[PDB]
Amino acid sequence: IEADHVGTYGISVYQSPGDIGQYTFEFDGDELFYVDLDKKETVWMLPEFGQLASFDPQGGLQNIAVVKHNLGVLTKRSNSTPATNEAPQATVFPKSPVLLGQPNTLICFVDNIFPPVINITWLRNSKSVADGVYETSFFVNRDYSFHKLSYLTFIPSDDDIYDCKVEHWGLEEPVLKHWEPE
Amino acid sequence: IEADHVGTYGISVYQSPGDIGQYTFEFDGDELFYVDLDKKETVWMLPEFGQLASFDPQGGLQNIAVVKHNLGVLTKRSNSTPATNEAPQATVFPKSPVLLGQPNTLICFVDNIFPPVINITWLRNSKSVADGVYETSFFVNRDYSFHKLSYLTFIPSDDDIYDCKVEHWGLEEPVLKHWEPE
Amino acid sequence: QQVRQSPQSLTVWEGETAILNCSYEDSTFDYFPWYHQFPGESPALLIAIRPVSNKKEDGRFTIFFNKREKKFSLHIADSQPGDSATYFCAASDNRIFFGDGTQLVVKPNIQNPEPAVYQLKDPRSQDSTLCLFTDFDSQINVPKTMESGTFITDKTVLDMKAMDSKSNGAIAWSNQTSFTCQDI
Amino acid sequence: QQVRQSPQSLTVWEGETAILNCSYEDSTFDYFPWYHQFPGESPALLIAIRPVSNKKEDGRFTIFFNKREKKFSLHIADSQPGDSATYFCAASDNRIFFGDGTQLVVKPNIQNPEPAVYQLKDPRSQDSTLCLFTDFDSQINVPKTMESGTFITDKTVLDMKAMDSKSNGAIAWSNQTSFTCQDIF
Amino acid sequence: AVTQSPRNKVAVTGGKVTLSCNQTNNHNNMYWYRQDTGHGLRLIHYSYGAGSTEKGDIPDGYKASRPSQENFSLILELATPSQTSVYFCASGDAWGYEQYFGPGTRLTVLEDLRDVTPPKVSLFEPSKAEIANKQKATLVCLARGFFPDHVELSWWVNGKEVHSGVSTDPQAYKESNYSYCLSSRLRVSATFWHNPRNHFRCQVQFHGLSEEDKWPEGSPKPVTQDISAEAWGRAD
Amino acid sequence: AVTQSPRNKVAVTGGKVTLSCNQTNNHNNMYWYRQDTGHGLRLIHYSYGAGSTEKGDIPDGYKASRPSQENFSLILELATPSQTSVYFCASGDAWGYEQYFGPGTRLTVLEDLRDVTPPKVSLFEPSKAEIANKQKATLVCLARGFFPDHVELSWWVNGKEVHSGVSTDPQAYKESNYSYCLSSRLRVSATFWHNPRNHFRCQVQFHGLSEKPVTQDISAEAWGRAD
Amino acid sequence: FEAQKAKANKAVRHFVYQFMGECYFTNGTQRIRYVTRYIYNREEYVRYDSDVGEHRAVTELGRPDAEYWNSQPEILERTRAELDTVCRHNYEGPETHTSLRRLEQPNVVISLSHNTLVCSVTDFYPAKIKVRWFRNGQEETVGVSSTQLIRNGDWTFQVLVMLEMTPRRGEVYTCHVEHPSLKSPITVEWKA
Amino acid sequence: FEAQKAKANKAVRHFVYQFMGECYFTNGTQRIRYVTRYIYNREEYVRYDSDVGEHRAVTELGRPDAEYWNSQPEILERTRAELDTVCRHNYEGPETHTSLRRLEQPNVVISLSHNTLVCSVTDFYPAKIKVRWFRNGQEETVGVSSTQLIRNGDWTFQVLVMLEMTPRRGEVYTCHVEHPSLKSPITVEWKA
Ligand SMILES: [Ca+2]
Ligand SMILES: [Ca+2]
Ligand SMILES: [Ca+2]
Repeated sequence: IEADHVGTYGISVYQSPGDIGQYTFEFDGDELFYVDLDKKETVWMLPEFGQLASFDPQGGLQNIAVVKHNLGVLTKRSNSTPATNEAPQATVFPKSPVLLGQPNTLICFVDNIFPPVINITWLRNSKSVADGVYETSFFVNRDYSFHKLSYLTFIPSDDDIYDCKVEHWGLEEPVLKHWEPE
Repeated sequence: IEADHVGTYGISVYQSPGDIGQYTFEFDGDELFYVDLDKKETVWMLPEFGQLASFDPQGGLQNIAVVKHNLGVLTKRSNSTPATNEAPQATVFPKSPVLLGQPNTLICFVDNIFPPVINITWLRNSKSVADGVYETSFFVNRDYSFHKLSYLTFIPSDDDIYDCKVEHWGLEEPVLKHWEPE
Repeated sequence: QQVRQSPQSLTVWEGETAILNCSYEDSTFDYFPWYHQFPGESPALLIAIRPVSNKKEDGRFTIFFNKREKKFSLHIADSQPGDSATYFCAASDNRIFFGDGTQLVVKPNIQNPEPAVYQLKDPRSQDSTLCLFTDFDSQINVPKTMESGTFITDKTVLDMKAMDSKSNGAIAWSNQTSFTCQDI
Repeated sequence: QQVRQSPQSLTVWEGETAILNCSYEDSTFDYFPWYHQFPGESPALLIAIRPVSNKKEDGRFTIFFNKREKKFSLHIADSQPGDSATYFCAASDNRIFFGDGTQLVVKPNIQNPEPAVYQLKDPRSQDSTLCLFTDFDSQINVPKTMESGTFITDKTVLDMKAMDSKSNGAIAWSNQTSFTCQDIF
Repeated sequence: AVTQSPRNKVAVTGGKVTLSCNQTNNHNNMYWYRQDTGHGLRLIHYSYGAGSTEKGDIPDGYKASRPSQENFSLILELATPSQTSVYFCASGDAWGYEQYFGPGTRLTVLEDLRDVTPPKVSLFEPSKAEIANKQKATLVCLARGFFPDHVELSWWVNGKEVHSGVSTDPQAYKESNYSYCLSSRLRVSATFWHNPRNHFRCQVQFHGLSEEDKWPEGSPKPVTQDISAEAWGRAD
Repeated sequence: AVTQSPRNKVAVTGGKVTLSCNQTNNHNNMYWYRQDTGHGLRLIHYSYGAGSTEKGDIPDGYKASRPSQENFSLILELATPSQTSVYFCASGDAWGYEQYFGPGTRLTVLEDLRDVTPPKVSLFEPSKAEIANKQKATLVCLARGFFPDHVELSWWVNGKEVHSGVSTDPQAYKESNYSYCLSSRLRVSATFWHNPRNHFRCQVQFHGLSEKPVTQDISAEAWGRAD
Repeated sequence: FEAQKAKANKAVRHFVYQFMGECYFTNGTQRIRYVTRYIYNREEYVRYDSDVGEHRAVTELGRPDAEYWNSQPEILERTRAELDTVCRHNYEGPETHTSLRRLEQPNVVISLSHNTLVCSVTDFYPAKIKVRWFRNGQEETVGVSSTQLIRNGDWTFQVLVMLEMTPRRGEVYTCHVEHPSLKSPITVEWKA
Repeated sequence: FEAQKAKANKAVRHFVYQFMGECYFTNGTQRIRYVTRYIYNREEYVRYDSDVGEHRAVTELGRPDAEYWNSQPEILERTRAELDTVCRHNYEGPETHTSLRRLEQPNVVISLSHNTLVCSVTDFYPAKIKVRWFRNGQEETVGVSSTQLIRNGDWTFQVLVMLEMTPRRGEVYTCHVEHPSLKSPITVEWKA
């Protein structure tokens, strides 16, 4: 029965310049769901969880609103000071062994993201792919930075190469991570 | 219950060009003892092991004499043919974490050796040391190659670098391995 | 996701204890306040409570919260006539929800009754009429004649500056011929 | 690290069963053979055994091995007179170890006794003497004179080519004066 | 504190009504309620901050705005009779603590326009019998003939509004389908009534039509006015 | 098979004796044993292969050699009286299977070199009573006057050696201290003895010194005196 | 089952503000611990601990907010109770009926990579799990390394369990996996 | 206790010959398995197996040796017996009194090497061992890595169990170790 679980119930992040917000829930490091600030609805990572539990979206919007307020207050008390950018780090790998021809998913791990503003896109040989590409919200790291995961379902082959492009402020030029079926 | 031990009882080796032989006994990959073909006595890796069990050394010399014979026959039956030399692989490390001042042992691993003829020595800074230098008999690898371990006890420091030079026919030039507490 | 206030309207004599019950369903409400609105203007907060039964505030009011049953009520000990006001119970989490409201009316016993039906004259309009059934006990209820051209108001307590007085009142008037009163 | 053969010397009548016992101490011996050496020349292997009691070979011999007791013995059923030979039990691992040896002697069944003490004369020397006590049975024993000028040999069996013959013998000779052999029961 | 703009307003079905609400606190949250009999307080809209705005219970028909963080305005596009009631504007902090309400606003919607008529107040003089028995005079103020119950009567004694000794009917009374009534009663010590120097006047503030009032033909235009009745002390 | 060289040898304490042992098998192992009465077979040396050689039970006093894989030689530096006995040379495979022994070798060591003397055989003729009774004749050979019991007497009938009808004492039978004795006996059918044509000889093989009692063979015949 | 949330408190060139309430369960609903962090920019400044019973400013850039949030009983008492209305609440409710009781079969596949037997286990939602390497029936346990569970992100894990052993035709190695979903130890063989 | 050996059978520019008898125990003494190998150069040409019954040439270069040794009873019968005279003997003999019963205490120490908590466990003689990382009383199990038991060579082991968790002053990580010597789970802690 000893030592287990750690839930985070109230992750609300907010950026001043662009007026960007993000409210989410996490259980044992996995995202339970994220309230969509615009569509005013609650999205659950695992669809089935929705059918079993719920959450008042408005509950997010408030914290995003108590957060947006504080942001400002703390901006005038520290007499307005910068936040040094940080170069992110990518890490590609498949979700399951590379069985030639068998439908798999490819995951791209980007860590140490700060601020939470990033453009992550995939590349097959060279072209940009759009379908099969999902992306999660921003997960919190204890060093108060964030990490994002981006998936890309594929079909394995000998005659192809996949890349994970990552654009951030911390980089004067994108750095795409390479990955081949080896 | 299930799954347990393995014991090689009777490792007999022998090289013809040099008339070199080796007799050993290993249990679970560890060397129980080895017989000394010159002094005609049994030698235990772990001394507190002889005080409990024993071995008729003569039972060793016999298998050396039987393998010597077979070496001879098997050389005639293949029409006399060489065996390609291999490139040994050193890897130095400590027996215990390095805690400045506190005596420690330093292990120079040397996998893939073949034939079983190699010179392993140590070097402190640059000078060759002789005290506290121990060495084991050849242990066997499932690919019929050999690996030997050479030890060296030392006193961890900030101002010194150790090295393990490995001499072998499969190397036109010795390749000492480098190790510093760093 | 909505609260339930049962006692639509309530009436009790002075000094007595009034009980207004409420029941909700959602389980995120961590704040149950009560608002009182006097018949004159805007509503205001009276007493609230958070998870863990019982409330003292303004020793006269007490809130009984029952999480296990998701039921809570407001008790008013020694109910004065002035504490007559519409009562709204509420439940809050992200925002507030109110209930039907309870229109409380505490009847101030008239120690010295004197049922009278005075007739009021006016140098204004014509038919003075307008009988003023007053001082009568709060026990007696003011009837309502089904006659079309005849109106009768409800019992409204009047409080003066005298040592101790709180009489009732009941206006009645008509618009045609033989106006009499006398036995209303 | 050494084997023990007990019966220093043994003697039994024909058809009887001879038992020769051995016992060792070391525990690496995985081969226990038996060697018989005839009084004429070199020793040879007879029957051996490996861990797991009982042995048939040459149905007449049987080896009883008792690992739990570290004891083993050799049994000879219907012991003929010809199977008289020194018996060595051995134990082997890296090499062989033998035992004291057992000198077996199976006394023949003198069928029809006929004790006789003839005297042989020699066209060689002078004093004919030389008595040949013979044909007597294995039961009676051949005495030994305490006389310094008289030698007596031990009982020695003779085997002939005749239908059924196997008489004993005992030679006795002197080197001085009145020599007169003549005693028989 | 908060303050609602049109504290009283009359409109025809189809009009564009707009309510304002100036707040004067460091509250970020602002809600616009709507009270009725049998239903009570119900939320229509609210905003967590300027530019923000969330629907509430019955947001249908409405559409509010939050231009500043100190002003939340409710807005009725196409008024309907089903929107007649009292609207309250509250201010408050997040996570619910205490919402501070506004004075109130009465809004009434009707198809035709004519029917709104000022009231016919008239003050009634006590009986000489009351003053002879218990020694107290009780005046009675009646008003009738008015439609939008936006009336607010008050007693004035010797040039001063008084509350100590007055009792009035909270709600305007019924009258078939058209026009409402209202009553009130002021009581005082005997001596004080038959005192010719004491002035008694019954006021009846009436909030009615203004400017945009294309009301031609006969009959006066019922504009917001304040009708009253008065009487002096007595002798007997 | 194996074959020991000096099958018989006499030496004085202090001499350099050398025994050889030619093997003729594909056996790698060769052992040199030493038999005595009361002790039996005891290992002195053995070799797993040419150039190899291990000590055994009582290796003291000896020092063997293994020049080829078909020849193992035992060597006595300083002979001593305590080395007198019979030496056997065996050949065999590893892990113990069956060791194949040699014919044997008798070695004797003494301080005094002379006491050694060839035997004085003397064949004794049957008893007429013997033939007259059971109908059997029994000649009786006898030898005495020799120190090294290295004798091997055998009967001979009509030029051939015989064994069917012979009974010789296993061990040479003493005499105070000096010299040994040995008595044999041959038995034949009456009708066969008293036949003037049959010849009966008693041979006594003797192995003595070399480079005066020396390897010879005393004999004492006699014909079938038909009487 | 409705899950509550931590309710942030009001304060007294890119900028990032981050607020969060953390519930630490141990031994289940044995020992509950609630914490909230108001982090301005990238430096945590005010904080609340279930063990301190009050808001403490972890940096001097947050004294005002600390003192003020603890000067009001209404705000203080409310935060305090959050360990119940939130932590414990969600635990017995949403979680005990969603995340807690969700299992996932692990997909075990052996392969090689002069080589090292890699046994990759994938797609399972339980915390622990045990992977043992067996040779020809004998539990091998020396050259066995591990690569660290990797959180895939879509509620499943991935870990690699390697082994030295240079294979030799005839031997049958076997990867052994434990209860990441069931009580019938999954086994993957590999002879040849 | 005397240990007995395997016995190499006779056969009918550097060269290296090799012979070795192997005793594969499982469950202790439950199931035994004996094997020998005759290796010339680096090519094992002749072999025996405790489960086949007799010698079998693994390569054509050893057909002779294989046939002959299976013709002669003395050879074939002898070798088939070593299972008891070598394996079982030694096991119950010397081993069960020396290798087997020898325990060694582990020397657990935590340390660091943008960081990873390492928990070096050293000098123990039991193959098996369980090393578990714990946080503030909670059992972490995600960023946990391992480095393959390294055989030191003097009958002692050494292994390393990593952890990602970037440590934040205030927490207490603790390294947990299981019976590689005793029955009182050793526990190294690290505060700060
Ligand atoms: Ca709710
Ligand atoms: Ca009546
Ligand atoms: Ca032994």
